[PDB]
Amino acid sequence: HGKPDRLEKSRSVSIGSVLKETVVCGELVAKTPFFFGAIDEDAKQTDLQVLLTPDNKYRLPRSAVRGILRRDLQTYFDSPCNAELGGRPCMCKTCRIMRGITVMDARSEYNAPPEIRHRTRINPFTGTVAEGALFNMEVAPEGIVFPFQLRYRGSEDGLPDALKTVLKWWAEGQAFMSGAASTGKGRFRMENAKYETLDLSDENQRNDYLKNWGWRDEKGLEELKKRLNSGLPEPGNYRDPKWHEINVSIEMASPFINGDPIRAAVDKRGTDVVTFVKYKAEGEEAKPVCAYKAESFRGVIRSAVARIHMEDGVPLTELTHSDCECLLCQIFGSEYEAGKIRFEDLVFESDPEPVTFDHVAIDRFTGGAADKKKFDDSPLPGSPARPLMLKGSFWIRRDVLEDEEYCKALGKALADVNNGLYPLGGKSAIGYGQVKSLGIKGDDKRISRLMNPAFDETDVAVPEKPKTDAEVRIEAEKVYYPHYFVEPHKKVEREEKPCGHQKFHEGRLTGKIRCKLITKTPLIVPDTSNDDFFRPADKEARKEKDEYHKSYAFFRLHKQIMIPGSELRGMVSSVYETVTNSCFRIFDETKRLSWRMDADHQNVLQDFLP
Amino acid sequence: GFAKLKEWFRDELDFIENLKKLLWFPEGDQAPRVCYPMLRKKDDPNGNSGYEELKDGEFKKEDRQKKLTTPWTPWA
Amino acid sequence: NPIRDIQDRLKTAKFDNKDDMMNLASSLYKYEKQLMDSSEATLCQQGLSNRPNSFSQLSQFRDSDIQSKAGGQTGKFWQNEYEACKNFQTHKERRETLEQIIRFLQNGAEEKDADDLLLKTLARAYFHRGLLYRPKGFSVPARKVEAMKKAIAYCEIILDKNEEESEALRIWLYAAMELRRCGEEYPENFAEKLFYLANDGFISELYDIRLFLEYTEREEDNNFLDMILQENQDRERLFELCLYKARACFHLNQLNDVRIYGESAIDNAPGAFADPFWDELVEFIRMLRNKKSELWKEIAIKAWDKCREKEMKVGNNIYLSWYWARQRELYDLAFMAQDGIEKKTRIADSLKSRTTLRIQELNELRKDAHRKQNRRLEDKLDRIIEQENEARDGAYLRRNPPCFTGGKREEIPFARLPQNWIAVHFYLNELESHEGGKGGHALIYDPQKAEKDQWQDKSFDYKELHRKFLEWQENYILNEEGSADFLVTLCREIEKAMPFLFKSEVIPEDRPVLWIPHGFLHRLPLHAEIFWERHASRYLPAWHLFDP
RNA sequence: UUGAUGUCACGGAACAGGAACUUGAACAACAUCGUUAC
Repeated sequence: HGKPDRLEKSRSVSIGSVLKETVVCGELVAKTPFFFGAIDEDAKQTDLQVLLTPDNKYRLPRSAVRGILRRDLQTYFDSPCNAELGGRPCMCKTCRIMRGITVMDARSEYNAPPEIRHRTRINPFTGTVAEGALFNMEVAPEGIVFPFQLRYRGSEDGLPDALKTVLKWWAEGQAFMSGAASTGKGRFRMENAKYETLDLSDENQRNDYLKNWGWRDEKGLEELKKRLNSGLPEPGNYRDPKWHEINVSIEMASPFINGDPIRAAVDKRGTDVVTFVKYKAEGEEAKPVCAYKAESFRGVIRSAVARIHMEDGVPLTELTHSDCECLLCQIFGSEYEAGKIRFEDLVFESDPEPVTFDHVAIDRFTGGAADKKKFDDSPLPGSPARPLMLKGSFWIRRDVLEDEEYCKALGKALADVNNGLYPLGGKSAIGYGQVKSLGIKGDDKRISRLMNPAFDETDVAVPEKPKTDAEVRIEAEKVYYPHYFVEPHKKVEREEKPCGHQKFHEGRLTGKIRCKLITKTPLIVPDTSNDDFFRPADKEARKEKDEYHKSYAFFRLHKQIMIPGSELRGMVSSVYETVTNSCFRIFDETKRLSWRMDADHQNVLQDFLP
Repeated sequence: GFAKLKEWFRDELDFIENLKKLLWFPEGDQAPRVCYPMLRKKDDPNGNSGYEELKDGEFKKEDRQKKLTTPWTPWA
Repeated sequence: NPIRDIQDRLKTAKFDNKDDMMNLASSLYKYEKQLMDSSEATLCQQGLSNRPNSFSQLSQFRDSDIQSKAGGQTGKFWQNEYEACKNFQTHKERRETLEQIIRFLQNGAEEKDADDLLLKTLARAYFHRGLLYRPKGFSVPARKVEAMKKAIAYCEIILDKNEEESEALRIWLYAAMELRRCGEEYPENFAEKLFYLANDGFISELYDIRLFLEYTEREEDNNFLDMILQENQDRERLFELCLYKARACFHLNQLNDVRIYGESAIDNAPGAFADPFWDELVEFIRMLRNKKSELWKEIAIKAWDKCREKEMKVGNNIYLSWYWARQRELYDLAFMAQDGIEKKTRIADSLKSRTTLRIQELNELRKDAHRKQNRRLEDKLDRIIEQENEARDGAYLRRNPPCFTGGKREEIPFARLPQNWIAVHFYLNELESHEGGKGGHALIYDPQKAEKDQWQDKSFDYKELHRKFLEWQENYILNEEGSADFLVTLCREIEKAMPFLFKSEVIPEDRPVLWIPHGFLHRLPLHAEIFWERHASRYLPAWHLFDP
């Protein structure tokens, strides 16, 4: 808490007879969902709350603005203060400015409930989520305005140089106020600035200032807002900000999904898994937009870095990162030191509506459906004709770009993401986010000089196909059957420790194969979104429920003939697990059978006593 | 890859012969008529001894899991 | 590997003894704890062999336990976990294991069915975590204080039902004795619990000798004073035992036996200044001084003589230090007790310009040396870092001090000055200026006068000069025309506070004077009555920087 | 519910670390129901 000193000294300082009070008014708008920690008790469902007003209005506290001003002033001068909460006042350059600044609060009148996000933690050995590692966090929307007033009472001719430079940084759009800045929380922008310098050194202006208690109340502020001059003062010594912004663009060809189970449980559509949407405030009402989260992109890039670098034998994914100095623990921060890269959300450059895709699970024995289960999903549609762009930006700081090894690590990771590995999104086993083209601009070719494609040149044609030998004796006038089960062997070669996705191993292979399919008999792959495709015109549409004659069509994505990846995965999986003599990978182990009994058999009906 | 299949199963690759017999495609001038039987014999104009004349005959209850494992066996 | 053990314990489970059931519960807990974090043993994807028998046994174990939830399972498992955590290597793994224990068993201690073993081991985990907190602000961190307070709260939860425990009472007293030396106040019930412990006796450790000595000095009893004198030698920490024996033999008036134990205790002091031994040494000296004894002079001088050799040489001209926050006090106590003037100015020169740094800048320097691919700065800074961070658990479990010597800095002799120069050394005492003493001293050396009186010592007050200097400094950076007469009143204060500089027998009339200042006298506005027109004045920060 | 001759608390950013991920061909042939007669 405290400890004031009570045996210090007594002094007497004369501070001249000049006094000037400068007012800077305006507003500041949110460009990203912000966060202000107010984690209170008696509510343990969500473990990261936000600060709200007793009538549920988002407020921006005074202490946060004051702390951010102190941090930016200690950034301008390249010397941090070493005060220790006691004794006589500090006489350095930063506190001597902070001793004459007055700010106010804000309310924003929006009063809509905040939105809850979820975060997990992925096991880098099996690829799935870890055990019991799941936590939520409620965030505030985007586009919320706050009024802004700042008074400086000093002895100089207007504001100092440091305050003019810091206000220029805040007008550029680099006012990183609060929150979890590592995942791209509140980044505000100061708009409509106005400034006015009073003169308390004379006698008439001092009396006119004392006559109205300053201009602190609301009527005094509405009277003062008619004597303000537009535009901020120009600084004398513009130093520089220390956060660079570099833009990213990603797009190739495939559908996209980013899971959200609670929205799937509430949504009107009713599908099993849907994508992620976010709201933005339009003054009073909110509007939804589909996006790619910031936590997911941060995790993907962190995993692409952590799987390459050796760190004396044991790779960076097998460490614990608690109290260590690693390469991943320096760029991406730890729980002892803050990070250095701030990611952001990614929007889709259009209004792509989601489609619906159905799937079923085919039994191995008696190949039919599973226990009558159809499961569907609602991804965003992307095709080789409509590539579904993704535009975004992320921030790094100055001393990371000046180094040589950090840019090397980031270039290696982004070159591995650009080539096709590390697919973004959800169900990548059936081709979601399949390929990429990652373009990064705004760093003066410091990182994007390792993301150049290099390839070899063998010119060797794939070795021919062999001629078969298994032949059958087929005659005429003898009608056959279409089923013919295949009796398997009795020994299955199991193993309890599979490889693990922790790194790229030594004697293993990684890459991709390009194929070429050709049909020899008519092919049917249906498009089950609507049933009355071949229905004639000029009649009734359909009643609420009848049993008509269903009529499907062929599968199309953007008026373009395609075959999904699930079909090919299923057929190649069936042949592959028949060859190696594997288990019945999908089966219905329950559901006892039942048979009718015959009347001729009088030996079984001789002991069914009444 | 083939050598690995020689390490587990030594010389009992007799589920690969049937798999190669079931993926066979009619090369040419061969029209193997396949279809499913009818229920009775009085409801198909060909007279092919439907499902109720096979349960007491070739496809008996004891010889049924032998004529359903050989790859191309003639039903009728 | 952790799934075959469950089946090995499930094979011979007898469901009647309290050893096989405990082993089964331990195996289940270890498998679950292996799953909670993501280790390399998560790739094992097998199961149990005999399904129906194992299902019957596991359902009978989860069903024949709910009537016996007496806390016998989790308490013993976490007890053995902490017991394995105590005997570890370097502090990193000890810290991580302690925070994992604290995180896992903090929930099960908030109900009425709270075991004594569970609360005892939770309080011990809090107390042992409270010792491993690296400071970074020239002051003690608040998390250490609140770890001590939480340990006290849980040991009070236990001792509210019983009266004597002889295990939780010792944790309570350890936490109080740790709160005392962190600048805090004793808890309100210290005397009663100290009297409950003193009425049992039987010390068997090293902490309990300190608790008993505190009790006998609190109530003036001579019961345990002879029992703590027959302890065995050749233990793991000899110096602390010799210090305790000296403090004991002091209370029964055994002189010429306190000095020998003190001298044998000084010689084997640990190399780290964070060890909980130097603080007790300064407390012993402070207690010897204000009892109007005369024994404290020898101990203070010997402690300074063996404390100076703890520096670190990293190059050919510079040195490093440690900052243990009581060095000023020990140096002032060694200055107040030394009578020879040349020895007093040899004392005053060891407090001059040094490199007393803290942890964060040493970390910066280590990363700087690893930036320039150096190798003589990753084995000399490494010793400092991994030595002063390992001596935090010094009296709980610790072993011999793992360090080495510090070398010997060569001393420049006072006979290197020319015959015309006059040397002046300044020192600002703080211990005797906190009382009504006459502040600081000046030491004048004339190297061409008689040998029997070659040194003069003068004393003066320095509070009002400090106030005048502060007023001028505060008026200098907020004005430049209203800071004109503050300079002249500061110069008059200089001429008034130390009036012996304007004499004739000391500082003869026209000889060049060499000033060596200390403290806030380095920043005096002595630019141009004053001696900057008659005597040849020149500065020097310390006397070991005198080349010609 | 304060006490007077002495309050820099506008002297202090609730901040810092965690990929809603993994598994699934929109596919398909044999019956259903019980009693009659000596």
